[PDB]
Amino acid sequence: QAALAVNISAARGLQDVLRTNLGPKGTMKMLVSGAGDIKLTKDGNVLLHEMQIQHPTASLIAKVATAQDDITGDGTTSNVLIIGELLKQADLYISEGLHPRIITEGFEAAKEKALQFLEEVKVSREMDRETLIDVARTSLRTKVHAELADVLTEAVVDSILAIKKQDEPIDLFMIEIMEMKHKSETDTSLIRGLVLDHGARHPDMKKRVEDAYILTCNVSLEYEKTEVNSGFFYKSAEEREKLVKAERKFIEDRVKKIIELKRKVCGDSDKGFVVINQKGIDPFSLDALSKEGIVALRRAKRRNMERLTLACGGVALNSFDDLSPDCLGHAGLVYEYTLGEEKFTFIEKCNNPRSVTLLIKGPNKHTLTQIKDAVRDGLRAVKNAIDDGCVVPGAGAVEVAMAEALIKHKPSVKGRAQLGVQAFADALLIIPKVLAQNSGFDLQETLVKIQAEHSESGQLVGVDLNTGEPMVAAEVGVWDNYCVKKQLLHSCTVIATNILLVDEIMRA
Amino acid sequence: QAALAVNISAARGLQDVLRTNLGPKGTMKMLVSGAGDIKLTKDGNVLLHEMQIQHPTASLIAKVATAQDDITGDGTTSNVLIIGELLKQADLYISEGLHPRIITEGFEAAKEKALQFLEEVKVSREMDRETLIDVARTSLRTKVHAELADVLTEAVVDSILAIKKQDEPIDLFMIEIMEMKHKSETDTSLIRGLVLDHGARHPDMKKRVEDAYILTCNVSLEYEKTEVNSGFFYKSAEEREKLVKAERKFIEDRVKKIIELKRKVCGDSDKGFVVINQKGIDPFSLDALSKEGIVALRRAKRRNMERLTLACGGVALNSFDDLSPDCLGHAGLVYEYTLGEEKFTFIEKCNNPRSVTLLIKGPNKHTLTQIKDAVRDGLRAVKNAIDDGCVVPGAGAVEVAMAEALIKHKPSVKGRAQLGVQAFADALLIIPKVLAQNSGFDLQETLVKIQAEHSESGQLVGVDLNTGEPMVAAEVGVWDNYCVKKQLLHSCTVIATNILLVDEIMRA
Amino acid sequence: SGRKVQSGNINAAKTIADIIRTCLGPKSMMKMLLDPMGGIVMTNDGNAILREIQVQHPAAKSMIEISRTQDEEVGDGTTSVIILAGEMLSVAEHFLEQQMHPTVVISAYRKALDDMISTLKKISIPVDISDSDMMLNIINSSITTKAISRWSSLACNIALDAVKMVQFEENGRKEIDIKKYARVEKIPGGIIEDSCVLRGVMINKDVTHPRMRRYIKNPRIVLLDSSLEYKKGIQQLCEDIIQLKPDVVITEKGISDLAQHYLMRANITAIRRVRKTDNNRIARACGARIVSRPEELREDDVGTGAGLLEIKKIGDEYFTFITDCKDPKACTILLRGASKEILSEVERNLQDAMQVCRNVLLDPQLVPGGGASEMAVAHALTEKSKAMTGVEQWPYRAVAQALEVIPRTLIQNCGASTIRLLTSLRAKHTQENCETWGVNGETGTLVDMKELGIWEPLAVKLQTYKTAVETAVLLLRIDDIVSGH
Ligand SMILES: Nc1ncnc2c1ncn2[C@@H]1O[C@H](COP(=O)(O)OP(=O)(O)O)[C@@H](O)[C@H]1O
Ligand SMILES: Nc1ncnc2c1ncn2[C@@H]1O[C@H](COP(=O)(O)OP(=O)(O)O)[C@@H](O)[C@H]1O
Ligand SMILES: Nc1ncnc2c1ncn2[C@@H]1O[C@H](COP(=O)(O)OP(=O)(O)O)[C@@H](O)[C@H]1O
Repeated sequence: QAALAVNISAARGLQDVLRTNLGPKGTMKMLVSGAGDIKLTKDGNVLLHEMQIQHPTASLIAKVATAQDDITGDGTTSNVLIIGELLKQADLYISEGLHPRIITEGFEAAKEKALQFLEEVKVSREMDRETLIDVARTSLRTKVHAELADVLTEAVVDSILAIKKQDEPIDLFMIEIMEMKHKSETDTSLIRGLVLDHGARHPDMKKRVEDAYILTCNVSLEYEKTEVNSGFFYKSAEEREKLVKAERKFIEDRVKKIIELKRKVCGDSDKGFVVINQKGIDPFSLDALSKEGIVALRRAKRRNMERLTLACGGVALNSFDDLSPDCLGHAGLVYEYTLGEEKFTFIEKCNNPRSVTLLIKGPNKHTLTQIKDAVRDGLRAVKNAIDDGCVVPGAGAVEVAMAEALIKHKPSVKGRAQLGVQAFADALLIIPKVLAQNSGFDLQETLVKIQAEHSESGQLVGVDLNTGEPMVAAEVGVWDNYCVKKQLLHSCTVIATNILLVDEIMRA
Repeated sequence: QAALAVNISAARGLQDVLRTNLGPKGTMKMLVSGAGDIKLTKDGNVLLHEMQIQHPTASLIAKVATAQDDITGDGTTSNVLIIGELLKQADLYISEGLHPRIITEGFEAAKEKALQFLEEVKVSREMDRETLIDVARTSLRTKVHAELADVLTEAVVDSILAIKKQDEPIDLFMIEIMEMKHKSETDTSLIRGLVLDHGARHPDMKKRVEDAYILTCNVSLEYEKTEVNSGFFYKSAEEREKLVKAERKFIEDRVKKIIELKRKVCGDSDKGFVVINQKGIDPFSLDALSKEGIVALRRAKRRNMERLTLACGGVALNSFDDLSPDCLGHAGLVYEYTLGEEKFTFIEKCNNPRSVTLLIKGPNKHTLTQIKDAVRDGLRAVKNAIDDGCVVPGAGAVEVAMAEALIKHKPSVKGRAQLGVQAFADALLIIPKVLAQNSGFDLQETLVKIQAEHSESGQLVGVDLNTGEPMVAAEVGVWDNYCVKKQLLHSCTVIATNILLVDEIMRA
Repeated sequence: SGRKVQSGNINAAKTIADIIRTCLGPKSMMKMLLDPMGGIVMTNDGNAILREIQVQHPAAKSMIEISRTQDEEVGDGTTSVIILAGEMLSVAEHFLEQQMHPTVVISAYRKALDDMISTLKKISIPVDISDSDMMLNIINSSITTKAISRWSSLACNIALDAVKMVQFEENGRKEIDIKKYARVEKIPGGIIEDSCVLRGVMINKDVTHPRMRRYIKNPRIVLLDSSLEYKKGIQQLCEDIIQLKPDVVITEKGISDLAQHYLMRANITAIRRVRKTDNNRIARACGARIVSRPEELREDDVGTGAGLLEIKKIGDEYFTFITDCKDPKACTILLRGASKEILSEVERNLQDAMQVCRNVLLDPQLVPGGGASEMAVAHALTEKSKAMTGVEQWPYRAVAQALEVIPRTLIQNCGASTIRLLTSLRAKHTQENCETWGVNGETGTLVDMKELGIWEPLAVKLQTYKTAVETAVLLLRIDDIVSGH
């Protein structure tokens, strides 16, 4: 009747696996696929998809943890560690009978006390560039190489500052990252306005164009007066010559419209009307548009036109027959960058001072994958910081204070829920201990020093991962997200209670 | 590394074996000999002495525990339980580093604090009958049936109160326990004086001797003849058959010397001449001296003779003469008792009333032995209580108060010794838990109730081992010995430290 | 074998009862489902536990089936039924090993069941009908401890209005109630407050082109299973329909625009792609008739139904409103929200309260929950068995001593000791005559249930006890399983 032992053992095993990953000094994990592809990562959000999990309840914990941390994206490893420690602390008392339901009551009471205590240790300030820089640094050093994260911090914080319209949170589309394969990492710069993935490699593309416009093109050289794109009807003689003429006049009858529009907007494309096409265009049409300053481009992506529609103004719809000059998409400046082999289009000064993009760049996928998910985590963390007005100290400083508050609140609760809150407060201390252990310092000595410092002085002191000393965690600038901590408590308590409440595992 | 784990497991196993004996409600254990003899008992000393322990280090723990318990009164099972819980608590932290020296320093600091606290907790209540009744009840209900213990309390307390008149610590020699197998066990009381093991084959010498004089001197009515000549009745048979004679003349000379002593110091045929011999005496001279009023007896061990010397007086030697009456002693009543087939010599109302024996009439051998050991333990407990003149509350009480003192004293100490202090406190928690468990109640529920009641009361509170609710031991009447607690703390700390300090097991 | 098969049947019963014995009460423990792929399921409901698990013994299958049939008939209490049946079949082990026949055990069980029915009907507290006060009290008692605590303010009045929409007055006073005829309208979107009630059938299907006289001030519905074609060269059926002159004729086939004009020539409105679960409730609420045989065609082919028809396209979708129906026995209830994950549960608990209400119309009685009723009837039986003699007195007493499993498990899955609490509960339940106390499910402490405020419908308790006793007697009546393996 004791399947709780099996569940606890599997949870502890998962804790052991996901340990040694916290802080900037965490050890990376080595994800190898079955085919032979390799992957290096440290964050639990992607690590809890590590091909094989073996134990089924460990898979359950992974599934629920991922599904619930998809809303904050920073408490995964901490969630797993605190779950494992809660289960172990509960087991020390379940071993001597003590039905787990009252343990669950104690856990819930301790959670309420901890949530109450969190509301007064959070510091709310008119956060500025330096504070977001510190937040991004804390969120980045813990997911990528220490030195490398320093350059990405600036490109993240300035991008978020530009994107921040008002109290409304940011949007996922409103910041986009780009992939490219330069030999050297060459930092990562911030580009105002949308960046196009691909372009045509005609020699006469206009580089410096100001106050340009744009329209999307779907099908222009396949079928005459028909939007369908498919195989050619060679058998039908009337259709065969119609599609041959579709090569020339099907594009000319609207290139004339494009050139007359660009002329009546600015003499002989004085402002340089630009065009974009879903696919390739006629080589003669390409030459004509290059000579007319129209810059024909191909290989348009499905995520480009809808992003630039509200960014470049008008509506750059795929279909032809522009007709009314309202759908044309204004572009203050457009550039063509062809670093190494691939060429890129930089759409700047569009009808939006927002919707910027990043420029992550480096060696083959084994590194740029880390770059991209690390910068994504940094962006999400700084987005949480921009959403709330309060931030909390890190380095486990908040949790030592939480454990102290719960211990002092323990005699208030009657019954064995007293013992439950004792176990919860004891288990909350895992993060400082793991942080101290991962840096090579003594696990218990550092915790004892931190507890003594927080007892003698009310400052929320934390662990310093370069000397193993109690550090204030406020002046140093190691702040953590408030919402992340709240969701961490909410997730850990519910998962621990649910696992503690099971019995009689059955083979369905 | 692993020897420590082996020792932890063995100590935990021994604790689990001995767990269900602590407290008056504990369940007894049955010791069956290899021959087939059965012994049923619960006293910690005899269990550790007679158990067939398998684990070597468990045998070591038992040996040192009984060796140290031989000093003080008792408290062995509590000591073993505390050692086991100390080891488990220490291992709980040693599993995560914590070189055992740190735990040892914590243990010694906690021991110092606990000794101090016990100094401020002791009760210096004076001498009276009722408190010693309560002490005897406490020491006896933990060893034997409740009603039988209530019967024995009066006899034990009265015997010790009588011996107390010297105003010096005295016991053991001066109180003796006699063994006999009467069917009715209810007959149990004090016999002021001395009871001899057995008498002799004599037809109605005196019965009620009343006032008489004692000289002993191992009368030689069956004086050692010259039987030993050469091996056995060889061809020279006239030696061992005729030379064996001429010694009856020595017997008759001793008879006339006894006659001279009797009608020299007695002044008449009355005033019985009490003499005892270590070997047999012929019935002929026995009755010849009996007709003269001489109280002749034979076949007694040494211990009764040295007891008579310090109580009545008299030299002891098989071959003697008409010595001086200086060693002669007098007794008020030398009444001889007989029950069915065995005869008892009640040497009562003698000089030096310090010598007192106790009467027990158990039906079978094992009940007799159990009553004897329970009486011995009660006598030792009352002796200790009188000697120190201070008693402490039982039923836990002191354990939980020392735990609170240690816990509040934990931040005072520096370094990682706080871990050792906490382990020591949680180890001292074992006694009230074991009492509650053996009663039939819940461990943590009763412990929480006791601690909560102690929180705002301050006064010592213990477990009521019939309902489980907290009770103040002073009012109810449960008392412990201060010296027992001192020895308990010292021995448990010493043995736990010695077990913790080991690191390797090797054969020899 | 002989009694070996009886022992096997009741052993299967016991080993299937204790699987879900722990998952009742307000503090039910969770269960683990390990499918042979690796997946794992959190579960509190024992019904899903039994549904997902696979069994091989016919006795276990029969008991699972009876638990189901109780589930979709009366609603809740399946775990209690399984637990009680397992307990009685387990306590029958002692007597089946006394070499004493199952028939006398069966007779003792039947007598015990009759006495338990009597003592429940004696101990039940009355409740008022058509009064919102103790209706809301019952809502607090049973309709709570569900996912409705956040939406009880709407569930309560939805049910309280819904109580008077499915009545049949056949043989007595509103004692007949049918279950599926309530026009459920579950549609996500908008706020949950948009959920309301309407007296009439709500049909989600509509004519493709409603350019005709759809609504008439006295719908005389005629049902027909025939298919409407172009014309005779079938207008002949329409011509025969003209004979009785109706205004609405309901079919189950598509209608064309020219077919629409041919129908409105007769001024009759047809419908298409409708469901039988809609047609039956339409006929029930309208009292119409379906007939197409010319010989049987008489003046009875037209039955007047509603009195007002309306069509509203709320959110560009084709609704059809049929209000003021002749028979208010199939009427509209509306459901609104975002997701159907909870509104379905709230609905089902509301019709559970509906069944509560109809039984209150039959027996307006409530039994004290939290083990109060169980211990009360156990005391009634134990004091009753003193007077009665015979060899069957032992099973009669054992049934009583077995039915106290519900408070025992309520205490067990709360932390508190199940021995001391049960002894104390019995002590304050025998000599204390007029109390009928119970055990708190939350804190595991004895409390008078008149003060805590938990009660159960009489009918559900009666059905649970009767089904448990019948299951026990059925499993004791099976003397051979063998027809093969
Ligand atoms: N410079 C630093 N000093 C101290 N602690 C740090 C530092 N950087 C990160 N941390 C710690 O790392 C933890 C967050 O990392 P983690 O929770 O492992 O991210 P994820 O769960 O997304 O993998 C925080 O608790 C924070 O205290
Ligand atoms: N009446 C009582 N109620 C509660 N506890 C008691 C009672 N009598 C004795 N005890 C407890 O029993 C313990 C002694 O039991 P035990 O260890 O068997 O004696 P010893 O080992 O000294 O022979 C004491 O610590 C005392 O607190
Ligand atoms: N708050 C409560 N306190 C005590 N007992 C309760 C409480 N709520 C429900 N119960 C008990 O739960 C039992 C029914 O629950 P259960 O049968 O598990 O639900 P279902 O009938 O849906 O299976 C009843 O006997 C009732 O006494």
